[PDB]
Amino acid sequence: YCSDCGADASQVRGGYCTNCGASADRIR
Repeated sequence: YCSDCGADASQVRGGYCTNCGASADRIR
């Protein structure tokens, strides 16, 4: 999941969360 907004990990692309724009390292 994204620690910043809660989105599912499958929504990360190009180094960012595609919902909130968090950097890839905010994914856990």
